[PDB]
Amino acid sequence: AEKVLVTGGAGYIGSHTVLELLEAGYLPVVIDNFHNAFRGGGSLPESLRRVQELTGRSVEFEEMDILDQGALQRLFKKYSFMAVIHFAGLKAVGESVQKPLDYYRVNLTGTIQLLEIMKAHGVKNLVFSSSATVYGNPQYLPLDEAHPTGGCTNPYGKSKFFIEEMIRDLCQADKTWNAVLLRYFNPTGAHASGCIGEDPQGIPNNLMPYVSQVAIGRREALNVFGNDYDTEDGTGVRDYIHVVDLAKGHIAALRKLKEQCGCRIYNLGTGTGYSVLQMVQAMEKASGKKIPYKVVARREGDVAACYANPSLAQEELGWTAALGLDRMCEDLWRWQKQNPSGFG
Amino acid sequence: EKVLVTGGAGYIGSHTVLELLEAGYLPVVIDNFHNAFRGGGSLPESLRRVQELTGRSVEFEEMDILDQGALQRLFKKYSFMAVIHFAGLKAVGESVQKPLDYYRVNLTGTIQLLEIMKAHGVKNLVFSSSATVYGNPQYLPLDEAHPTGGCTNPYGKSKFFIEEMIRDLCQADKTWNAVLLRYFNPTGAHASGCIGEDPQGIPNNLMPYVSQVAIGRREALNVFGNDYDTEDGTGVRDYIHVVDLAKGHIAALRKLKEQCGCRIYNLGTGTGYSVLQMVQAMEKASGKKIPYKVVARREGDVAACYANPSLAQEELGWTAALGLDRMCEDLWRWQKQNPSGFG
Ligand SMILES: NC(=O)c1ccc[n+]([C@@H]2O[C@H](COP(=O)([O-])OP(=O)(O)OC[C@H]3O[C@@H](n4cnc5c(N)ncnc54)[C@H](O)[C@@H]3O)[C@@H](O)[C@H]2O)c1
Ligand SMILES: NC(=O)c1ccc[n+]([C@@H]2O[C@H](COP(=O)([O-])OP(=O)(O)OC[C@H]3O[C@@H](n4cnc5c(N)ncnc54)[C@H](O)[C@@H]3O)[C@@H](O)[C@H]2O)c1
Ligand SMILES: O=C(CCNC(=O)Nc1cc(C2CCC2)on1)Nc1ccncc1
Ligand SMILES: O=C(CCNC(=O)Nc1cc(C2CCC2)on1)Nc1ccncc1
Repeated sequence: AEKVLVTGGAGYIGSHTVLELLEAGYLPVVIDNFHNAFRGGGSLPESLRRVQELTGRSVEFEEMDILDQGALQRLFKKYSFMAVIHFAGLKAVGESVQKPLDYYRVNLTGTIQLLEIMKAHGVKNLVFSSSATVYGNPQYLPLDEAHPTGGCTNPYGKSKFFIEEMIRDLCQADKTWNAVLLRYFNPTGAHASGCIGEDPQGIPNNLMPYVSQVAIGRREALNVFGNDYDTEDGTGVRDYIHVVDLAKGHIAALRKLKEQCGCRIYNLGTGTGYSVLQMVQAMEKASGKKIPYKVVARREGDVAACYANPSLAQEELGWTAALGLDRMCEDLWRWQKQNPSGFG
Repeated sequence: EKVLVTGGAGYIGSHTVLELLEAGYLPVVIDNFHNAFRGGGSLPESLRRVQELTGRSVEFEEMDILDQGALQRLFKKYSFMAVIHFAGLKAVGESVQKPLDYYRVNLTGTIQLLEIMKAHGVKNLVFSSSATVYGNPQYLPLDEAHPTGGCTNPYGKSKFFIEEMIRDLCQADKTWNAVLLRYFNPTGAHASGCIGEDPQGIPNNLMPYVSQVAIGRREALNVFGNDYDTEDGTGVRDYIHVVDLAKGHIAALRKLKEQCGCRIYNLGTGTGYSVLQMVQAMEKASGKKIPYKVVARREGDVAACYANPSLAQEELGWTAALGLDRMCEDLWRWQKQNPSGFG
């Protein structure tokens, strides 16, 4: 066994991770159902067509849904996987509140079925792409891996917590499993080529893609949800990690599995949070554009500040984020300007 | 319209099917026989006997809640008003050994049920939960304000995760009505003696193990600890007569018609019983001596855990009538009439 399955590998973090896997000398097999990825003019998703050009290496790809048991069984019989990196899922928080059953079905049932097939095929090596929203509202900052988990405020976050708990119980029951749960906040930026990046369908949910679309002329003005928080400038402080650093952390996790590590949990991040206005300022600097905004009411449930402590990963995974705020913004801008409408 | 009872061939479900018929509802049961006994015809033996006890028909389909196609066809074939959901895996000790089976049956089965309910406009649910979702007690008796989610095994986690999914569904869609019923250990049996709990592989409470004793199929009960902070030093736990429990599921079903949204109620007698109290009550009911041996505690067991059922009295109009002596008398009658259960 010598392939790495990457579920959801056509998406934002997955496509960057497939690139890093290829550059690191692994042999990926990617599956995706195109729920949130654009089709290319050939078989590959456009993101992965471009990854093949960027790396000079071929991407093995199957269009399939991880909810389809028969397809998943056939996949694991056809390929000999040594590990799985699991990105396939739904991840829009506001959508999760409106459509909880879809989130529980894709995220929970999808992951359970993946685990069941992995077990059946003796593939017991997993990197799970988790979320630091599993810590709930912060009780101390920065959040480290000892901080309590649970008490999530939306179905997305609850789904990620529930999956973590299931994996932890699986590993307790069977000490031959190795699983690395990676917790992080907001992936930002893009591969330095500007050829791939986050390609939101419709009006972006999140700050940075919205700000980039204001800068390019695609959107009127940003809404800033509250400026009366207990933060330096009154706007909320959040944690942003360059997607390339994040992708490299998934490769470091894959290496940790080879140590027969059992169940391990690591935060990934830079260790420093930024306010909404700090991100807007840095995007004006990178883009050379004004980014108008208006301050509106706080959203119910939003906390003043949340950011992660990446010290454990810096020791045990050998991983450090190299790319700071200006690089995140410069790389997002380059993707945006080179691809004003995204992939399509 | 009919009432679907998932897992209705099993212990609590069969008693609830009987109470549905006694209350004037039309039951349809699904079960995969994972943990129930087949009759000599098309019905589970439990349900064949329920038909005799009531004089009424039970409709039954053998199927797995994990089979989406079977569930879709079920909801097209019958017109349901509501669902009472018992189908699941429930042995706490088994869940530690085989967690993925518990998550798959309990989580994926429930999610698929909720999605098919939604797809057919059936938005009224009674979920049979577990008071283990409270975790180790921080105060007693446990009421519905007590913290939840501190669960100590995969079974309890799965029940808590289901509750959270249902709460989020009800938040997203105010037209859903769902009653989540939390309780501890069902015991006893229908007073006919004709139905009860079949022999279990991995019991959650001491009363059958005990019932295997008084009849002579075990030597002595092991008592796990006699040094707890309890009246008599043995652990105090919460036991509800299965007939009272079943009737609480009917009260929950009626509450849905009030367009109650999401509601959560504990069911129980309101008083816990120690191990020695259970042994003494069983000796009284059976007329047999029940030897025991005190052994070390099991790691992680707490001194006492029992629920406050006051809110159910106020909002469901429900109380448990049957105390410990009646639980033991009714268990003993089932055991005497059916020493190996339905088999
Ligand atoms: N983006 C974030 O802010 C963030 C933060 C923390 C964790 N995560 C996690 O990262 C993962 C990837 O996030 P992303 O930002 O790249 O999102 P994304 O939507 O770009 O990528 C997810 C990919 O999964 C695919 N997919 C969805 N459902 C699938 C299914 N049933 N079968 C097969 N493929 C399916 C999508 O088509 C998409 O290409 C998810 O697990 C998410 O929870 C993301
Ligand atoms: N017995 C307890 O200690 C206890 C305590 C609290 C809550 N509960 C809950 O009560 C319910 C019923 O408990 P019970 O004591 O009557 O147990 P039981 O095992 O007698 O009944 C459950 C029934 O579900 C069926 N079933 C299991 N998996 C199924 C599947 N995939 N598809 C269809 N049917 C399936 C079984 O065959 C069985 O007849 C469960 O939801 C459980 O979590 C039980
Ligand atoms: O602007 C938007 C979406 C992007 N806006 C965003 O993420 N802002 C934020 C984020 C936060 C965090 C909570 C405290 C810190 O605080 N402010 N959408 C929109 C704009 C204009 N018209 C309609 C829709
Ligand atoms: O007796 C048995 C099993 C039944 N015994 C039981 O549940 N007792 C208990 C339960 C509790 C609770 C924890 C504190 C309250 O406290 N004691 N098993 C056995 C006997 C002999 N040989 C092998 C196995």
